[PDB]
Amino acid sequence: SIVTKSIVNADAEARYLSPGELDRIKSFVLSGQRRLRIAQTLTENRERIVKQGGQQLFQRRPDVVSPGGNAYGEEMTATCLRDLDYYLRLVTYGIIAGDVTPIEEIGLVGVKEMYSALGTPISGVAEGIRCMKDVACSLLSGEDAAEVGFYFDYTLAAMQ
Amino acid sequence: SIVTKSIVNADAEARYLSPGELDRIKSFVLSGQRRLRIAQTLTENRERIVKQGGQQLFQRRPDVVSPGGNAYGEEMTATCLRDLDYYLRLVTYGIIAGDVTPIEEIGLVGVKEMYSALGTPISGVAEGIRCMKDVACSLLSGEDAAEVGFYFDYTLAAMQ
Amino acid sequence: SIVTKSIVNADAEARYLSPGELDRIKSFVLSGQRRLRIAQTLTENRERIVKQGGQQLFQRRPDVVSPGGNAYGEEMTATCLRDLDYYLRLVTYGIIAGDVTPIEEIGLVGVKEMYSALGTPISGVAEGIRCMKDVACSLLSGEDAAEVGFYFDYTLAAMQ
Amino acid sequence: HPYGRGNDPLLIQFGAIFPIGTKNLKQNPAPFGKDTRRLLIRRGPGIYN
Amino acid sequence: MQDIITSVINQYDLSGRYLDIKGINQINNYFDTGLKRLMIAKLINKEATNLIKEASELLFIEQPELLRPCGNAFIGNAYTTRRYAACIRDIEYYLRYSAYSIIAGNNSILDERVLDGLKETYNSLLVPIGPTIRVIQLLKEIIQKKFSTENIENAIIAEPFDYLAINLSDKNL
Amino acid sequence: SLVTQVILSADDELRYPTAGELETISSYLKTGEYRIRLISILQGKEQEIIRLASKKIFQLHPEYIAPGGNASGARQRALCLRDYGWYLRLITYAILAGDKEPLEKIGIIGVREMYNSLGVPIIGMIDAIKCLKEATVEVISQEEEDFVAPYYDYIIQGMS
Amino acid sequence: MQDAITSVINAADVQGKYLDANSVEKLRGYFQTGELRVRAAATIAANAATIIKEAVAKSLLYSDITRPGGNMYTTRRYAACIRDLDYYLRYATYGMLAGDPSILDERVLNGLKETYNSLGVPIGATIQAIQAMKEVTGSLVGSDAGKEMGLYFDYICSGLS
Amino acid sequence: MQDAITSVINAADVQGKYLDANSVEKLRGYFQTGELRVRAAATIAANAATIIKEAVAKSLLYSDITRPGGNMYTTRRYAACIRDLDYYLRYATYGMLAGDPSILDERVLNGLKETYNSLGVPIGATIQAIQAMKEVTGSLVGSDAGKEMGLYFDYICSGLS
Amino acid sequence: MQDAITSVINAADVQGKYLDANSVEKLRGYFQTGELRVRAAATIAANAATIIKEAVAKSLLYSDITRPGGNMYTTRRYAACIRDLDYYLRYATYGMLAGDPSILDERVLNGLKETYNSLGVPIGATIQAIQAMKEVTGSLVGSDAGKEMGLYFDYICSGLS
Amino acid sequence: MQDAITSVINAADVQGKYLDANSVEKLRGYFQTGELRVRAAATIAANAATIIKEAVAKSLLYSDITRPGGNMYTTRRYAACIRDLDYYLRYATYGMLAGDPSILDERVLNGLKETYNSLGVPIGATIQAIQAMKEVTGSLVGSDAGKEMGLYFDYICSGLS
Amino acid sequence: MQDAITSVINAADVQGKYLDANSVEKLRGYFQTGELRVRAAATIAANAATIIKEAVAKSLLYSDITRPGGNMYTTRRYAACIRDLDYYLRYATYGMLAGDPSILDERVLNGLKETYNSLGVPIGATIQAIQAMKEVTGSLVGSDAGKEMGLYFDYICSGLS
Ligand SMILES: CCC1=C(C)/C(=C/C2=NC(=C\c3[nH]c(/C=C4\NC(=O)[C@H](C)[C@H]4CC)c(C)c3CCC(=O)O)/C(CCC(=O)O)=C2C)NC1=O
Ligand SMILES: CCC1=C(C)/C(=C/C2=NC(=C\c3[nH]c(/C=C4\NC(=O)[C@H](C)[C@H]4CC)c(C)c3CCC(=O)O)/C(CCC(=O)O)=C2C)NC1=O
Ligand SMILES: CCC1=C(C)/C(=C/C2=NC(=C\c3[nH]c(/C=C4\NC(=O)[C@H](C)[C@H]4CC)c(C)c3CCC(=O)O)/C(CCC(=O)O)=C2C)NC1=O
Ligand SMILES: CCC1=C(C)/C(=C/C2=NC(=C\c3[nH]c(/C=C4\NC(=O)[C@H](C)[C@H]4CC)c(C)c3CCC(=O)O)/C(CCC(=O)O)=C2C)NC1=O
Ligand SMILES: CCC1=C(C)/C(=C/C2=NC(=C\c3[nH]c(/C=C4\NC(=O)[C@H](C)[C@H]4CC)c(C)c3CCC(=O)O)/C(CCC(=O)O)=C2C)NC1=O
Ligand SMILES: CCC1=C(C)/C(=C/C2=NC(=C\c3[nH]c(/C=C4\NC(=O)[C@H](C)[C@H]4CC)c(C)c3CCC(=O)O)/C(CCC(=O)O)=C2C)NC1=O
Ligand SMILES: CCC1=C(C)/C(=C/C2=NC(=C\c3[nH]c(/C=C4\NC(=O)[C@H](C)[C@H]4CC)c(C)c3CCC(=O)O)/C(CCC(=O)O)=C2C)NC1=O
Ligand SMILES: CCC1=C(C)/C(=C/C2=NC(=C\c3[nH]c(/C=C4\NC(=O)[C@H](C)[C@H]4CC)c(C)c3CCC(=O)O)/C(CCC(=O)O)=C2C)NC1=O
Repeated sequence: SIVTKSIVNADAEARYLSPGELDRIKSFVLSGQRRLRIAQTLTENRERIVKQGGQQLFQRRPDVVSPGGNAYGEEMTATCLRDLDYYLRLVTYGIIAGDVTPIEEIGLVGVKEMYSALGTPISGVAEGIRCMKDVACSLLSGEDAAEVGFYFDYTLAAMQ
Repeated sequence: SIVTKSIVNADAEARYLSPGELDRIKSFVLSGQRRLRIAQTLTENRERIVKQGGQQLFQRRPDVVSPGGNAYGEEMTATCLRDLDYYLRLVTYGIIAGDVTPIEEIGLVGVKEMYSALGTPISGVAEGIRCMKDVACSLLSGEDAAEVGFYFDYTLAAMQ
Repeated sequence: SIVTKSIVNADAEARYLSPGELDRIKSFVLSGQRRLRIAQTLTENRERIVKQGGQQLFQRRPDVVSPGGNAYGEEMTATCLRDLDYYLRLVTYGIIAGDVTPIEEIGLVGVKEMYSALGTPISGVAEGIRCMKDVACSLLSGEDAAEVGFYFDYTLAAMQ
Repeated sequence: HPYGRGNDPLLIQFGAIFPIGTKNLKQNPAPFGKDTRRLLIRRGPGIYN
Repeated sequence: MQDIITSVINQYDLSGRYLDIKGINQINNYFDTGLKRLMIAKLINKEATNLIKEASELLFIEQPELLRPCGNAFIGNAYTTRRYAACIRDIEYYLRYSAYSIIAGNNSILDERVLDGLKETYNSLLVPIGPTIRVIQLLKEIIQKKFSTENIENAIIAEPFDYLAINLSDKNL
Repeated sequence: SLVTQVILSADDELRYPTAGELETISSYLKTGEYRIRLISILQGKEQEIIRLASKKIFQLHPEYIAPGGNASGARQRALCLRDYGWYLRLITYAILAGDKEPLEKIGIIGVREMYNSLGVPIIGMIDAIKCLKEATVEVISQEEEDFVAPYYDYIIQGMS
Repeated sequence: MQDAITSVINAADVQGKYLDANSVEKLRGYFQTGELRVRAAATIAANAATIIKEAVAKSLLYSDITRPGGNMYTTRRYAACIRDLDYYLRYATYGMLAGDPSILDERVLNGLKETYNSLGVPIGATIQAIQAMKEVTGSLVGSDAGKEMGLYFDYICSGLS
Repeated sequence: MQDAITSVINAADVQGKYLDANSVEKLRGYFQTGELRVRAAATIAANAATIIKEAVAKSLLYSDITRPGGNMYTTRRYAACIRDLDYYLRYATYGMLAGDPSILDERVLNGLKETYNSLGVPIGATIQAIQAMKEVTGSLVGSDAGKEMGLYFDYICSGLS
Repeated sequence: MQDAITSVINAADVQGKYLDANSVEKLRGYFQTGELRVRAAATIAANAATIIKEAVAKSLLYSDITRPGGNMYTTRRYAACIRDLDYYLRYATYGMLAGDPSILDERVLNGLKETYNSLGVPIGATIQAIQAMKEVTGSLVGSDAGKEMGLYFDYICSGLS
Repeated sequence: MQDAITSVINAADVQGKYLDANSVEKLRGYFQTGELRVRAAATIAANAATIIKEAVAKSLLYSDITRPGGNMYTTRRYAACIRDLDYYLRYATYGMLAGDPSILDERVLNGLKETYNSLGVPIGATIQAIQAMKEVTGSLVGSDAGKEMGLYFDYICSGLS
Repeated sequence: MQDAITSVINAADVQGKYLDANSVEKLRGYFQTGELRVRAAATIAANAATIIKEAVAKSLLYSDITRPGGNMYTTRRYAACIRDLDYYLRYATYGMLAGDPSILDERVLNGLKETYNSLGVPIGATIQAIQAMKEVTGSLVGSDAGKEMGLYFDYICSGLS
């Protein structure tokens, strides 16, 4: 979160928190009412955000679901959508934490080692998160879509 | 306290707490208002309860303060009253804990090894606590003096 | 030695050493001058005490050296005398330690398992030590022969 | 152990084998309260624990 | 470390579930007192160099032994000014990490950066643990002197200082 | 400034700024002019404020003004107001770039050795800044002085 | 093994000072909830077998740990579970009365995750059983009492993780 | 567990040789001090409680380990000390008689510093108690006997460090 | 390493001035574009790998530096390029946020053209790789944001020349 | 760190004797299998990623250590596994060439089981991963070569237990 | 502690299926060798002391572990060997009857190599004693029975290594 790494920043520097750090912990907690509303929208829209998320993913990447693709059959396609439910969950954590620190140490650190070791095309799962982003930002206003989309594209950046 | 050993009793027996155990935790916490009043009386009467406590102790045991006694001189007599301030403090803990469990593992377990190893007559320090008991119960009503005196005589019993 | 097991005796009993134990550690160390003289006699008489030791052993037990005996030939007879040099050495340790504690945990504990597992007649090696005893006590006065012989017959007792 | 790790012997048929010592260099002191219960395992079934 | 929020999110990740409303009610309790947690922190920065000074005199006024020779026990109290200089320095830390930990709303920063090895370090230098904990709560009463007319700031200020007290104790009971 | 701290702090990890940091730049730039409007308020009150600072730094500390003190004499006191002018000028920089670096890269880093080589008592300069913050409250309303309050006491924390 | 009163007395004693206003302030807060904890521990004692039967049927009853090969297959292994889940629901009751989770790590948590790894017991299914057991416990004792009893369940789940 | 005679016999036995002039030369040196060690162990047995009472009052009696919060506060904890100091004065007496410190690390030193770190016992105050206990022991047994008994005290203090 | 709002705290300050109307006039001009720069730096962070893949395929593959003998032949040498082009697209993002190209010559430009001459890296193809990378960056962030991000690309190309 | 030749030379040197018929008899036995070990280490180097992908999918891919709460949940934790399994398949390749498992306990086994207990890594699932990894390794290198490579896998599993 | 029948029943039970043709196929293979194992265990019981006397005299009787300083010098230490070798020849007899080496690591192998390192027992000489003991055991029970009894000796030697 912004609270924990604004601390560990000033922790390492042998000092307390500046006004630049304490006027933002202050600014973040007054932002906390609006963050829970945004995460509350994505919380009980996972049925559509995931299922329509895998909608565009297969239309854009039919190789991964075709015979020979990693997510082929009734089995892998279920797990094919399971990971999108994971990453959609971590974005709800990042929105409430005000940072990608929850998304950092979960689903991002060493993610290329996992998916390379699973045989999954890491570029394909990046395409899946982008398809979820258009569904997510279509569910919110412009002021919110600059945030909810904002955490997806960070996940897109670290996932390639 | 009564709460912690009524738990560890039922803890060892692989069971929860009976009505006999839970109607007494209930009965003890409603007793908690009256316990703090009793301990509040002994808290800021330690000046008289200790100093008059060592009053009767020297009149009844002049050997311990006479030349050759363990508490002889300006030095040991100060520590001679220091221990009474300790044991008067533990009785305030036992009254609020509703048990001699605080007095048990502090000032009672292995007390004979300490005082035998210090050269102090353990019977003499038992006489000191009895003198404090008459001063303490003289400061409270009959309903309270059956408690505040009740914890002293347990300390008298374990101290011999 | 007498010093180490008089300690471990009083060690187990949670106590110090009595006068019965400390007037014998005292009595043993004043005996130490006479012990080194006795062990000094057996130290550079091993050439005769061993070679004459195996002298009477073969005259009394020709089976062990005859063809079929365990110590048959140039080879085994050399090792046949090697063990006597061992046990003659341990008796020099027991004389200086004032006890068979050195002889106990060396050459006595589990000795029947070794010699039974080597095919050696354990009674035969007991006969060898007795032959060494008559040679050893013939090298010392009566006051000493009651000691040097005294440790051999303990080895005779434990070796059967 | 409630004292350090070099205190529990090897559970062999017949022992007095404490591996942690001055020769092994594998020690680990941990703070244990005055009361605490180690989690032993029943050599046998599970409900007789 | 982990604030009240990240500690809450790890609570729901271990179970692998989304944030329910009981989870969000815990977050909202931080966001309500979050604005109040700052001027507590902002008061400490304005009162920092003072609040250590009142803590020291209130400490040594009851523990005059700490300013005296140690006895033959080579013990580290505030005997010499070299000892006194470093010994005031520890009160810096207890006020500091208990100032961040007021803002995080959780004692995660306390134990991993203050408590871990604290009894280790003081047992090496033979440092007082008794007086060391008492100065921690002399600060607590001193800080609570400012916010006293109401009583919902008091529980906030007490939580970091109370956590160091219970944890630095050799457990008598 | 604050963006410089984000570019630097993101540059030692070899990554673009994350989701939380871009908030910290975006929220800082949206509060832009209010720092700009505020510094023009303070620049019009620099002759306002330093006259009030010399009120109480010297009635509190007549040691420095008296004959023998460092500030004794006209030209010593002449720069005395100049140091207030530079500090107040520095705080207008810090109020604008919303952090402590202009108060830290200048003024704070190594200030004690500067004064100690000058003879100015370093404790007196702490009260001088505390005096300066006491003087800024009068010519400033309650809305914006707690905006500028955390920039002052950082200087006091830096000087100890 | 300290309750809320023992922990308050320890911290106030470890500095050698008396029980000031802050120490008694928390003690008064514990005595206020003393009535709630007993009734919470009352109903949990009554429905001990019913709560554990509800948790296992709601979390891990039909999963393939229950089937052959799963970690809970044989009847000795199944019977060890409800024996094992009984301690979590029991020791959590003790923490709810004592108001301090010191008894859990003293008598449950230490050597626990190190023991399940030895046996090969799945820590993932264990926590979800306790989470489901926490969910039914909030049914009986109510909301705030469930908040109290639930506060020690996840303490077990956190340390056992 | 070897005395001076056991250690001399072991080294002379471990090479398979007899007790030559050098091995008996040290043994004669041990028998010469045999009279001194018993009288040293005699008076130490008599004044065991008096020596420990003198050491604690001279080293750590009034320090703040003795006060609340210190490592020696409660009566169980204080009573453990004089029980604990009794072993150091007792086992050092055994080393003084056996003339070999093998019994100390066999029965005292091993797992000792690793145990005090577990309990949180201050090793610094422990050694100064033994140093003060070594100082009073030189009072009773004399100078050279104190040199002998003192030679095993710092052996405990060295390894316990 | 100065931003816009930190280059005006050098000029209004290295001579010892205050922040008059002209100094704040530029600062207000920087705060107006503060919203544009973050969104520009937002999309560039997302499409970092895509932008570099577009630039190299549009400009320097196509010309026998990619073939054997060319300056980019071996896989270590090819991999150094996209590593190398990542800094130009990254540090240009920093200049776009800070609004001042001081970070470029501080951390990129100094010793850069003197380094490529040592390795023998073709400065001509490098500038084309950045010009094409500037062309795709104007695609994503828009026209004026591309004008801002593009203003630091040619600053690199100018000094690197 | 000794191979079969180093271990043979050490034992023949430690007695100060030359390489007699028995020492060279084992050395000839090692040179006979020298051709088998290189081809075994050849294919294992080629199919390193494929073998580890086969083992985890066959042993612990879908178990609840893989799910939330299990010991392998987060991507950092999953990525540590295949990093961790790579050493077992790699160091076992070294033991297969050197013909002596001294390198394993020198560089893998010591402080390993003591480290997994610290992290809380399940030793039970670890050995079954290595057992499954041993099963696929016998597929590639053949029967007898699998017997050789398999002889060092269970050496890791034995000591790691 | 499982025999061949116990291991067959466990694997067939652990999947919850009946004893199919493959499970009974191995069981019939075990019953065919049931006559061979008893006669193998018959003669080994008769010549237990003779086999151990033959192994030590053939492997480590005259080596310098037998001489002073070697690991087997004193009579207590020598007597511990034949006591120790008796377990290897005895437990190997149990594995030969049960047809499964589970009893060895259950009751012999675990904590064994970790124990010899504590005592300082040479693992190298230990395995050669068991190898020589395996060589004489093939003399008595014959070729194939020696192949069976020999199959558990090197199992001890492998894990003890
Ligand atoms: C919270 C962060 C996080 C992630 C992301 C995660 C992923 C993860 N993905 C898995 C499998 C899988 N993942 C896929 C995924 C895909 N197939 C496709 O074609 C697509 C490109 C893609 C999905 C959009 C497939 C097919 C499997 C099964 C592979 C197999 O069975 O071999 C597995 C192994 C089975 C399991 O335990 O679920 C894990 C652990 N774990 C985590 O903790
Ligand atoms: C909380 C439980 C508790 C107790 C009771 C306690 C006792 C205690 N009593 C002591 C001394 C002492 N105590 C006495 C006591 C007495 N002399 C008499 O004649 C009377 C019979 C008696 C008192 C009524 C004297 C004379 C000394 C000093 C002895 C000396 O200097 O050798 C000391 C050593 C000095 C010190 O550190 O204070 C301790 C630790 N500590 C504890 O933690
Ligand atoms: C210090 C205590 C101690 C003893 C006693 C000891 C004995 C010992 N006697 C041995 C052999 C032997 N010992 C004998 C002994 C005898 N043959 C006879 O006829 C006689 C009855 C008897 C001697 C008086 C023979 C013949 C061998 C060789 C056996 C063989 O080669 O199979 C061996 C094996 C070879 C060697 O390493 O020397 C040992 C270890 N070791 C010890 O550490
Ligand atoms: C009071 C604190 C405390 C706890 C918690 C404890 C646990 C404990 N759980 C055990 C076994 C077990 N525990 C389980 C549990 C489970 N299987 C699953 O699939 C589930 C995830 C889980 C039920 C929630 C099973 C199946 C065994 C038997 C393992 C075996 O036979 O190998 C054993 C082995 C001995 C025995 O049960 O008799 C102990 C000691 N001991 C303690 O002192
Ligand atoms: C962030 C948490 C944290 C703490 C608290 C900490 C403490 C700490 N206190 C120290 C020393 C010390 N601390 C004291 C303190 C005291 N003396 C008394 O008598 C009083 C009881 C007490 C003051 C309250 C003294 C005297 C020393 C020096 C000991 C000596 O050299 O004699 C030292 C060794 C010097 C150094 O700092 O390198 C450390 C590391 N380190 C940390 O990382
Ligand atoms: C931008 C940060 C900055 C500062 C602050 C600074 C200070 C500074 N103060 C100085 C002197 C001085 N400063 C003082 C100051 C004071 N007397 C008092 O009573 C007061 C509390 C205090 C002023 C408010 C005096 C008396 C001297 C003259 C000492 C001497 O030369 O005898 C000098 C020597 C030359 C000069 O006066 O310019 C410097 C450089 N330089 C810097 O770059
Ligand atoms: C060369 C000899 C050698 C080994 C073997 C070794 C292991 C080792 N494994 C580690 C972690 C780990 N190891 C695992 C492994 C597993 N999780 C499971 O469920 C499986 C059973 C298992 C895979 C087979 C995991 C998940 C971690 C991360 C633990 C954490 O983040 O807390 C770590 C911590 C640091 C790091 O990974 O960077 C070390 C040092 N180090 C060595 O030097
Ligand atoms: C049933 C499984 C099992 C085994 C195997 C076992 C071994 C074991 N071997 C021991 C000692 C010993 N083992 C030996 C063995 C040898 N010296 C050599 O040179 C040879 C290489 C080797 C004979 C083959 C010796 C000499 C000792 C005594 C060590 C000593 O006194 O320090 C001891 C110490 C206690 C005692 O013997 O009473 C144990 C516990 N325990 C078990 O429960």
